[PDB]
Amino acid sequence: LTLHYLYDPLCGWCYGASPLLAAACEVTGLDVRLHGGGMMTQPVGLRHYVMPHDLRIAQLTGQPFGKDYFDGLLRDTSAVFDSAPPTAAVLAAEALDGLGAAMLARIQRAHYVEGRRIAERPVLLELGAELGLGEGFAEAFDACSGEPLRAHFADSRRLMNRLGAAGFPTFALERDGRLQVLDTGRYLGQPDDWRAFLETQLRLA
Repeated sequence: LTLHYLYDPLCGWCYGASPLLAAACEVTGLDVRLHGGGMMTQPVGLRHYVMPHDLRIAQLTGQPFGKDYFDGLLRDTSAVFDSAPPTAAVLAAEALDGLGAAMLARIQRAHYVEGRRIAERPVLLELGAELGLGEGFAEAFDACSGEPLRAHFADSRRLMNRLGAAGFPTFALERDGRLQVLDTGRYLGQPDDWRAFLETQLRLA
């Protein structure tokens, strides 16, 4: 069994689903694969699209949003919402240390809690160093940011296309060569339910 997670670092609902990714990573015998879709590949001006979503996301999922995000990053004219650099950082952490999911969560925290500029290479390198990747992360990030990122987006977008998925987050469970899109909305805010659902699917197999 493989859980496929179609995400984007700058998708607020994916941040709402961060507890579901974490709980899925705890399911013995479940493989989890990340697929970054390249949603925003917009300078802050951009804010009307996000902030009303965010407090709704918070009230449904309990996920936290920091004052430095609400009154800092979202008020920074020079902030750039670009999905490509943070996705390359996820790819690099997975390539270098198998820490893609941990890097995604750390990146979302840097954005939504700490108000940091996750489109910026020094910010991403600092997150990698916080996770113990300082030896090799800079060069892996630079390698991943070129053609590998482009090939990754293409793969993710055709997968999403083949599933009819309108957007992110999308979770799809693979069993014996079959693919089933899961009802992620039913599980937002219920990570213990989600873990048990995945355990129950393993038992039913």
